[PDB]
Amino acid sequence: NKNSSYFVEWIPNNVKTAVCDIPPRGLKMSATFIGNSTAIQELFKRISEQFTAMFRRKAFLHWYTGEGMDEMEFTEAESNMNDLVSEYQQYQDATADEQGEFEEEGEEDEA
Amino acid sequence: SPGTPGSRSRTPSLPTPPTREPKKVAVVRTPPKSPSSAKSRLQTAPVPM
Repeated sequence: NKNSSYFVEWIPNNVKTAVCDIPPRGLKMSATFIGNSTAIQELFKRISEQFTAMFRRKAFLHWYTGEGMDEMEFTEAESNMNDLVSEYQQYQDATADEQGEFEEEGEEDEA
Repeated sequence: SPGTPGSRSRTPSLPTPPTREPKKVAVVRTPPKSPSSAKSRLQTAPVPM
């Protein structure tokens, strides 16, 4: 109710609960979260860049073609990672609404 | 060369070391292998009506 700006409007009631009667050894009670948030997209935004920073100069790469992979393999693997940046970006701020009925105006254009 | 009567001194003077020579030496040879890449992405979620 508080963190409404942190949930996704087209997935109602965002929780899977489970509850075991049995605590840890010595603990009264405890909790364990799992969350799947678009907010982890930073990792993939940085590592595809920290890797790009290497491929732009082909730095260290000869240790890796040194085991018989191809110079293509690492671009394939960054490009697999770029599409997963689009994957987090496409559910960011997302809506689910009617088609050909509308096209968007905001409230002002000028900064 | 003209000079004193009788025996005169017998002097060679050809300097052994090489002169100035074509060895400039300091030229760029092997820059590290460096490709630029423009890159692109296109968001592709489910889009029904």
